[PDB]
Amino acid sequence: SAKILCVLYDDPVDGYPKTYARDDLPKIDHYPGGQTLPTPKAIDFTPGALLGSVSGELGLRKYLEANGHTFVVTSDKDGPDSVFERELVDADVVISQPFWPAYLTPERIAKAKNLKLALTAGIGSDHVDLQSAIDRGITVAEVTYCNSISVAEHVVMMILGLVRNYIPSHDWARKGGWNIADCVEHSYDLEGMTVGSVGAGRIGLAVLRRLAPFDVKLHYTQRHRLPEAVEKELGLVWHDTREDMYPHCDVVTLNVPLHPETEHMINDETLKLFKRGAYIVNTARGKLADRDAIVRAIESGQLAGYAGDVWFPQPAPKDHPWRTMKWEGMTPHISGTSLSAQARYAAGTREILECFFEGRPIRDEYLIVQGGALAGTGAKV
Amino acid sequence: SAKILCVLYDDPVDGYPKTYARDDLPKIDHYPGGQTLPTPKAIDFTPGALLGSVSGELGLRKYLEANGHTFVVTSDKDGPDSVFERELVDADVVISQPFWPAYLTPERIAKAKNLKLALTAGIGSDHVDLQSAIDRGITVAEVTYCNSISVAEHVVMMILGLVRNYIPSHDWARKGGWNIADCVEHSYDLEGMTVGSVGAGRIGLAVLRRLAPFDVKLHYTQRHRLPEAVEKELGLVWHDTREDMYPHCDVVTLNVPLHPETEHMINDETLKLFKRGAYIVNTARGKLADRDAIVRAIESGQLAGYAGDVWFPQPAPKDHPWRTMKWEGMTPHISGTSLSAQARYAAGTREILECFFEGRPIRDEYLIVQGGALAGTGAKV
Ligand SMILES: NC(=O)c1ccc[n+]([C@@H]2O[C@H](COP(=O)([O-])OP(=O)(O)OC[C@H]3O[C@@H](n4cnc5c(N)ncnc54)[C@H](OP(=O)(O)O)[C@@H]3O)[C@@H](O)[C@H]2O)c1
Ligand SMILES: NC(=O)c1ccc[n+]([C@@H]2O[C@H](COP(=O)([O-])OP(=O)(O)OC[C@H]3O[C@@H](n4cnc5c(N)ncnc54)[C@H](OP(=O)(O)O)[C@@H]3O)[C@@H](O)[C@H]2O)c1
Repeated sequence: SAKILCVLYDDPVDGYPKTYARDDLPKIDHYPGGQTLPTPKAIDFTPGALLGSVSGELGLRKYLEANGHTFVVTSDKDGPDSVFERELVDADVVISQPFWPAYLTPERIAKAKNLKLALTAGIGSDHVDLQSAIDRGITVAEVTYCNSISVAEHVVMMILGLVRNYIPSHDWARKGGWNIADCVEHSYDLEGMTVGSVGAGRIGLAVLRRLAPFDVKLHYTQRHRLPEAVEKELGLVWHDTREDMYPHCDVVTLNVPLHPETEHMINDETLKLFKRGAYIVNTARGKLADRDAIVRAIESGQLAGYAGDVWFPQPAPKDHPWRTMKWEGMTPHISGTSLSAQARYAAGTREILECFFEGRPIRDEYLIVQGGALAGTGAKV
Repeated sequence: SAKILCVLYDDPVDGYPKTYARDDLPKIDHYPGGQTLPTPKAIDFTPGALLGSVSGELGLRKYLEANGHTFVVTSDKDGPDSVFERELVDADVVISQPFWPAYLTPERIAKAKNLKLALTAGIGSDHVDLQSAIDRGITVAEVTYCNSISVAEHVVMMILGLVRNYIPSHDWARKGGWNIADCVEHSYDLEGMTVGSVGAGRIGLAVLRRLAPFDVKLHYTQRHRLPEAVEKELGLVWHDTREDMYPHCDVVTLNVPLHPETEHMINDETLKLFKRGAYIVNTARGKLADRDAIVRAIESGQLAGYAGDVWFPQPAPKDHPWRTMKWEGMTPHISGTSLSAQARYAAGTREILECFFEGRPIRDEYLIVQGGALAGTGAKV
């Protein structure tokens, strides 16, 4: 009946794990600010398992097949001949994660005659073309706050890694060297620097709370300013615009969604506004930053470092210039798919599927598109 | 007259820097808790310069030769035929940095007929044999607090780096891969975990303040408990002994000096007390952890990661097992010699020399051994 097409990334090359490094995941009561953790009616997995790969199946097979649904799992997602595009024509639901995203391009949504729900197992639905989903009445949902703390932790890690020159230094240790001067001729403390966040949402504000005790000057921007109390707790400095903020910052971190208003906000023009030796960490989306502008700004010294886990095209080509540029601290798109995060957004995925199929309302936090218009968290993009 | 022997690390392999990545270091007013930054009569360098390598000379040659002292700088420090051992015979002062340490072994202190001051440009004087210094009336001093905050940043960066599996993931990025499942089959959030510090000194407490907003549970141990007032601010949980603390901790960080009571405090015996999949970050000294005990603990799964910048011997042999073990996030000893940190301990170095040669007292907080007994900070070992 209702076909669920599920696009997950490949198992590890040495095989799906028969052992994890630890015996249980920490208990998270609620998210900061009070949003409750996902509330499926049950879960068919043990928290800490690898839920996000083809063998993990997000703990959904037994649930869906119990309610008579077809459940198709694949990692083959790129191309017109891919298993995704072939099973897409009559799928009722599509689930994919931003880390290995099933791109729902305009022509693919055109092919998906039966599609009623496009479900982002994670946060951020920029791989689903909103224009078509709004036009065609498809519902688009995501698991709000599932990995925001995971990404916030990754962000602070990469800031410190860039300022202190971690990645090149570790190369010297693994390669048999010592080379103190080679490591530290590009190594600074973060202490006292000015850090600016584009976006003080769930990730952005979590980053700012975590940076406060490093004795840094915290600046931020977005469309709607935060309440003074919050600004004063952390000592935040507000800016109407991004461009007003960049010249102040030793470090800039990006923490906004990807839609047209924010695409290529970091480019050859805006990059001129940064101090010399500025650092950028982008854990939001790759297309927020003009790819080759970052490279050129690295090669010229405008930037002393770039780091992130987000790229475009998500499965970044082996030749992607960010992989080999100087002063890079990049990782694949992994921040939001830590084993701790997977436990939450796999339950959230199930909560949404239960709500969708039982005729119960999908959390307003979760909603991006519903009933042919933006809805819930999507209306606030 | 009066010879000052100074051991510094080599210049970068591609040459001493002419163009630095940034234009200026942030201005730090005082250290946390109120200790004033170093107070020399002048500095003959620009903060942000590379003062710790042989060409930097810690900004000391012009000062020293102005007052008639001989000034000898070398990086050749290990071996009986080394320039350091052949110049130590009649040196009145010896300066070396922990990151490239001139080991003042008992046999070398015996040959040092004119030695009166052993100045640690940094923190931790374990490269100088304490017993011989006490027996011989030599003064031993270090620039307390000069890079305690720098190390606190390195620790939190390496905790996150280990828990989240940063280094192996970056290898997947630089090598042309994607391999999400390979990265995250060993990646967790830090949120909610329990972190324990051995030592809540200048580094330890700075680490604990920085970990608070990560929503981790914070434990600590040392010989003397901290004021509950402070304990209640960070929500610290106190433990009488280390062995009492280890079973609770998902992460343990070592932040104590190297003495007999702390040497090899992590060994095949105590490691049995750790949770499976525990993380250790050691930015204190290499000999706090039995080298092969760590390796064995990694291979068995007792530890899910080991990271630090401190090893033994330093310089670490190319075959050091910590450089190639699984789940390692090592860097050479660089935390305390970031360009920001060098500016401070090069000034402190000059302050102490001025105090020493002018007959003015060295600050109590700088003193380790003086006049045949432990002194100042060294009295608190
Ligand atoms: N694993 C990963 O790498 C990963 C994981 C999760 C999310 N992400 C990315 O991070 C983004 C943010 O996540 P989050 O949980 O922090 O989201 P959120 O709670 O929706 O916060 C988004 C923030 O963007 C700000 N913003 C500033 N300019 C904006 C603009 N022009 N359009 C829209 N928003 C703008 C918003 O403030 P105002 O709109 O009020 O100005 C808001 O503070 C996601 O949408 C996704 O793209 C990445
Ligand atoms: N990697 C680097 O670049 C770098 C840089 C600076 C320092 N370090 C290392 O880090 C060490 C600590 O630095 P710091 O600035 O935090 O020093 P500190 O201010 O002297 O603090 C040392 C701490 O160790 C605690 N401690 C616990 N057990 C101890 C024992 N058995 N004996 C002595 N002290 C004990 C002390 O508290 P109690 O007295 O109550 O026990 C104290 O809080 C240095 O000595 C050095 O070895 C490394």
